[PDB]
Amino acid sequence: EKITKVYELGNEPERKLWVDRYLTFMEERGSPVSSLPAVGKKPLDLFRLYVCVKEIGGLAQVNKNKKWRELATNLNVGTSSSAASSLKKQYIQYLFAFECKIERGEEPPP
Ligand SMILES: [Cl-]
Ligand SMILES: [Cl-]
Ligand SMILES: [Cl-]
Ligand SMILES: [Zn+2]
Ligand SMILES: [Zn+2]
Ligand SMILES: [Zn+2]
Ligand SMILES: [Zn+2]
Repeated sequence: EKITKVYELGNEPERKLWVDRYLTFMEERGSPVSSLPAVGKKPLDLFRLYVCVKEIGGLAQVNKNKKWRELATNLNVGTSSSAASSLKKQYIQYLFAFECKIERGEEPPP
């Protein structure tokens, strides 16, 4: 489905703003997101994924703590190691540049 779908994957107050802030960043770097990402067949909630990876401490920390399977489970995109590997790939492709830019202070945090 369309990326707009990510607005209804949750009820959080800050979802809409984070999403538009995120989509604006992707457009800015030349990689606009038009379709809602997915892990296999299941829809991927990029907002919740971003927030929880941030809770854990970022990509390197999720790797170190081997939390990809737990996150995939929490996001309902599979419980297998295959689902976990795919989720890590999607995080890298859709969110790591954003994590990196924000951490470096170039992009103010959402
Ligand atoms: Cl921006
Ligand atoms: Cl949360
Ligand atoms: Cl929380
Ligand atoms: Zn907006
Ligand atoms: Zn920007
Ligand atoms: Zn969390
Ligand atoms: Zn949380």
